[PDB]
Amino acid sequence: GAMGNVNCGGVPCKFGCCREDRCREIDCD
Repeated sequence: GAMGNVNCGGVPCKFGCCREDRCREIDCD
């Protein structure tokens, strides 16, 4: 039932790596 998503304080990002207040979906484990 739960979306299972995530959010970053710097930016809204359902899934990915959040760095420097920026979510990047690439070149990240």
